Amino acid sequence: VNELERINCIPDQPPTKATCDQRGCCWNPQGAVSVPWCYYSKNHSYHVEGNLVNTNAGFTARLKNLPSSPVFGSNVDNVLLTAEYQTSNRFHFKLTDQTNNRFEVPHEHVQSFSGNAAASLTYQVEISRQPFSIKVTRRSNNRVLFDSSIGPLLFADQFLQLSTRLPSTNVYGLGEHVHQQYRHDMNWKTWPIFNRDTTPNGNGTNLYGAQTFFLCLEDASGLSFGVFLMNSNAMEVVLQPAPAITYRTIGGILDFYVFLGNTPEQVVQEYLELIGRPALPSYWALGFHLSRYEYGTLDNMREVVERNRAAQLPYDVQHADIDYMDERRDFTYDSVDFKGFPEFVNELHNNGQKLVIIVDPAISNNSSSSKPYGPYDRGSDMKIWVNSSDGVTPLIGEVWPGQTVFPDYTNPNCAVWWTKEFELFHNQVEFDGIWIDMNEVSNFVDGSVSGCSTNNLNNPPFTPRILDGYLFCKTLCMDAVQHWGKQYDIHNLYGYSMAVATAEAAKTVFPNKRSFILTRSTFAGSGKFAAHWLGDNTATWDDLRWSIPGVLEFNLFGIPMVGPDICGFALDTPEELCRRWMQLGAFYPFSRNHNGQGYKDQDPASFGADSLLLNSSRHYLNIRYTLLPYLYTLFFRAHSRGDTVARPLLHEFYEDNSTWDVHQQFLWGPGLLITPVLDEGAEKVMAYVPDAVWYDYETGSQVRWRKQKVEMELPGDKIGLHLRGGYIFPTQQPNTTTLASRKNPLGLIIALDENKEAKGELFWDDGETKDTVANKVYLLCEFSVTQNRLEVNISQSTYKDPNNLAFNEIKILGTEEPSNVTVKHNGVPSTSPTVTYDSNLKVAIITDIDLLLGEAYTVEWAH
Ligand SMILES: *[C@@H]1O[C@H](CO)[C@@H](O[C@@H]2O[C@H](CO)[C@@H](O)[C@H](O)[C@H]2NC(C)=O)[C@H](O)[C@H]1NC(C)=O
Ligand SMILES: *[C@@H]1O[C@H](CO)[C@@H](O[C@@H]2O[C@H](CO)[C@@H](O)[C@H](O)[C@H]2NC(C)=O)[C@H](O)[C@H]1NC(C)=O
Ligand SMILES: *[C@@H]1O[C@H](CO)[C@@H](O)[C@H](O)[C@H]1NC(C)=O
Ligand SMILES: *[C@@H]1O[C@H](CO)[C@@H](O)[C@H](O)[C@H]1NC(C)=O
Ligand SMILES: OCCN1C[C@H](O)[C@@H](O)[C@H](O)[C@H]1CO
Repeated sequence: VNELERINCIPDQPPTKATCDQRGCCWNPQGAVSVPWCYYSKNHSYHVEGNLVNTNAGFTARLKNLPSSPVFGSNVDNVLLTAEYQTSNRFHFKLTDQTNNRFEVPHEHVQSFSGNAAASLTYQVEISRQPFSIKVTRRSNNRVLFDSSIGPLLFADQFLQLSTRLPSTNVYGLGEHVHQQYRHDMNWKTWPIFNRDTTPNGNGTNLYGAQTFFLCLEDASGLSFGVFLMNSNAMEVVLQPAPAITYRTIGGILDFYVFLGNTPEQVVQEYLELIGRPALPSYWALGFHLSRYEYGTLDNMREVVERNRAAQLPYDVQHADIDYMDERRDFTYDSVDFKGFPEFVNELHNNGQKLVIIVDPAISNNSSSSKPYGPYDRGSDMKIWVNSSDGVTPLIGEVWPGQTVFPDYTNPNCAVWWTKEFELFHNQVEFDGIWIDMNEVSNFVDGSVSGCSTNNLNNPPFTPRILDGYLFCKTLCMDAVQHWGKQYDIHNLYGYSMAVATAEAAKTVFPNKRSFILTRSTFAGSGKFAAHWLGDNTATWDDLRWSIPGVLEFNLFGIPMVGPDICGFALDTPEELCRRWMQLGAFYPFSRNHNGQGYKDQDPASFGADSLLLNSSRHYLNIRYTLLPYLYTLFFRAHSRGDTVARPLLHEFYEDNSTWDVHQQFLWGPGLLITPVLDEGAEKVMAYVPDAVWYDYETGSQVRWRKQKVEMELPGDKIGLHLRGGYIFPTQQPNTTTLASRKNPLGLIIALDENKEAKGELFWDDGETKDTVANKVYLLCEFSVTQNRLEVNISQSTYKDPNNLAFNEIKILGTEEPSNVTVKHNGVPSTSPTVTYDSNLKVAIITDIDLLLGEAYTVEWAH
C-alpha cells in the first residue's frame, strides 16, 4: 500500500494496535509524519446487493454492510444510493438509510429533482459493487474526478464518512477557516466545520460559518470540477497527499453534488446555479463603510463622522455597533448617551450617507409591569423562541443584555415577529441596512443557564476537532428544539435562517428595495441574502496577508461582498500597517474599517488631516469609486450568471501554472490586477505578472513585464494596480458619496491587447430597486474596439437614467496616435472631439465628447 493513500481508521484518539485490531484495520507505524498508523483494510465496508435499478432520474442501488460491530454508535446496515443526472454538468447522489428517514437540510433554495436524466452529459458515472465505490469521470478525456474507492463508506447514526481521490493538488475552498494560503497543498490536514464564535487566527479552527464546497483545477487546460456536500451536522474535512479528501460528519445523510466546467469560473457558476446566486447589492453598499465597537456616545460617533467628511473621504456608510442600544438590548437606543440619535440619522441622510445598525439574535427575558420590554413580550406571545429538549420551555442563555431567549428563525411566524420589531424600531431610527452579529448562535454560557444534559446529542460518540472539543461550547444545547429540528442537526443553519428572516423583514421595512444585510454566520447559499465580513481579526501583518484567501474563498461560495475589518479589529493599529491595509482595503468587495472596543482610533482621518495615511486612503478610495461602474457590473454578472467578483489569478490564467498558488494578489473580474505591499517595512512586493499585456492604472503606460515574477516598486503611498489589455473599463467621475457620484459624467478606459482590440460592458439600473434584473428594468451595453473603431452597442435598454448621463472621456492605452476622430450616432455623423496624445506612454485621451448612456455610437479614427 502507498502510505499517501492510507485512510485513517483511528480519527478519535492516539493510534494503538489494540484499538486497530479491534476495529479490523491495518497496522503499520513505520510511516512518515502524520501518515496514519492505523488505516482501513481493502475490504471493510459496504457492497452492492443485487442489481442497480434504472430510474427516470438515473439509478438506485441497495448497499449492504459486511457485519462489523458498534464503534461510533448504531451502524446502518442497509443503505440506499440514489443518483440523479440533474443537468449535463451537475451530478447528484445521496446515501440514505433504506429503512429510516433521517435529517436532511431544508435548504430554502435547493429543490428536489423531478423528471428525467439530462441529455449530453459531460461526465460518466461508474459503480463498483465488491466493495462499493462510486466514480465520476470526465467524458472528453476520461479524467477520474470523483473516486471513493480509496476508502470505505462508513454510515453510522452519528458517524458518516466518504473519501474521494482527486486528479490534482490545485484544490480551493472549504470554510469558514483562516487557511493562510489559497491553494490547499494537500499535505495531511483536518479542517473542522461547525459554526463558532472564535478568533480567525493562525490556529486553523472552525470559525463562524460552514462551507463544504471545494473547486479543483484538473490541469492547465482549465478543465475544473467542484464537490458540494449538503450536510449541516458538525464535520471535518481531511486532506492528504494521495491526493484525496475525506468528509466525516456526525449526522444527517451524505448528499453530494459534483459539478463539471471548462474553466474554474464555470464550476463556480454551476455551483451557484444549484445553491443560489448572490443578491445584487445596493450600489451604495459598494462604497466605503466606517465602523467601531464602542464610540460610547453619539457625540463621539458624530465627531468621527465629521472629521472623515471634513477630510473629503469617500464614505457612504456609517455602522452603529451595540453601544447605540439601551444597555445592549435590541430595538432600543440609549436616550442619554445616544440622545438625539434620530437627528443624527437625518444628518447622515442629508449628507448622502447611510446608517447600518447591528442587531443580535438574543432577546433579553427581563420584562416587568414596571419596565416592559416589547421585543420579549411580543415574541413570548407569538411563542417563537428556541425551546429546551422538553419542546415547550424557551431555552435560556446569556449574552450582552443578561439572560436571554433566542428567536427560532426557522419558524415562518418568527419572521413575522422579527419584521414587526424592525418596523417599530425603524419609526424611531431610520436605519438603511442591518448588521446581524453573533448568529452562530453565540452564547456566553455553555448550552444554557442550566448547562446541558449528558446524552448522545450533547456528548456524541465522535466529536470532530472543533475548538474546545464539545459541541455546546459557547452556543445552544444540542438537544434544543426548533421548527426545522434539533440543534444538533441545524446548528450550522442558524445564521442562514436568520439572514432569510431578515431579508423577509426588509420586504416590509424597505418596500421594493435591496437595502443591505451583513451577516457573520453563513451556510451554503447565504450570499443570496447577505454580505459577510471575516470577523474579529487583529491588527498584525499576518492578518493582512490572511485576508486575501478569505475574500477569494467567499467569492467561490457565492458571497462576493466580503471583506475583513480593515486595519484590524483587535489591538491598536500601527500607522504603517493601517496605511497598507487601507490601500488594499479600497479594493475589497466589502470595504469597511471596523475597530474593537477600547483600542486607539483607526478611522482614516484620525491619523491627521494631512497625514500620508489619510492622503493615500482618499486617493485609493477615489479610484475605487471611479471604478464603481465596473465593480457594479461584476456584481451584476455574479448575480445573473454566477461569476466571481474578487477573482484569483488562476481563474483567468490557469494555462500558466505559476498562478496556481498566487494568493498575495487578486483580480477584480477579468481585467484589474491588484498587487498590495503586505510586508512590514517593505517598499516593494515580489509579484507575479501573468501572461497578458498590462498597463499601470495611474499613468497608463505599458509595463515591460509579462508572464514572470517581478519586484514591483511600491513606495509608502502606492499599491499596484494594472489593467489587462483586451478590456474596456467603464468609469464615473468620483465624489464622496455614491448618491452624488452616480450623477457624474462617465468615462471609458480602453486597454488594447496585442491586436489593438478590447471588449467590455456596462450594466446600469437605478442602483436600489429589488428585482430590476428579474423584471428587466436595466441598461446593458457592450463596448468593442477593433482597431480604428469603438462600437457602443446596446443590448438591453429598459432603464433610462433621468440624470442625463454620458461618456465624456475615452482613454485609450497602448495605441499609436489616433487622428481625425469621428463620432457617429446610429450611423449618422456626428461635433469633432479633442484628442490629446502622449507619444512616449502611447496613451490617447478623447475629450469634448458626449456619448449619451443607452445610445449606440461608433467612434472611428485613423493612424
Ligand atoms: C416552543 O414552545 C411553545 C410553547 O411554549 C410552542 O408553542 C406552540 O405554538 C403553536 C403554534 O403557534 C400553538 O398552536 C401551540 O398551542 C403552542 N403550544 C403551547 C404548549 O403553548 C412551540 O411550538 C415550541 N416550539 C418548538 C420549536 O417546539
Ligand atoms: C459632489 O457632491 C456634492 C454634494 O455633496 C456637490 O457639492 C455640490 O454640487 C453643486 C455644484 O454643482 C452645489 O450646488 C452644491 O451646493 C454642492 N455642495 C454642497 C455642499 O451641497 C458637488 O458638486 C459634487 N461634485 C462632483 C465632483 O461631482
Ligand atoms: C492560538 O490560540 C492561542 C489561544 O488559544 C493564542 O494565544 C495563539 O496566538 C494562537 N496561535 C496562532 C498561531 O495564532
Ligand atoms: C431586570 O431588570 C431590572 C430593571 O432594571 C433590574 O433591576 C433587575 O436586576 C434585572 N433582573 C436580572 C435578572 O438581572
Ligand atoms: O462579542 C462581541 C460582539 N461583536 C462581535 C463582532 O464580530 C464585532 O464586529 C462587533 O464589533 C462586536 C460587538 O457587537
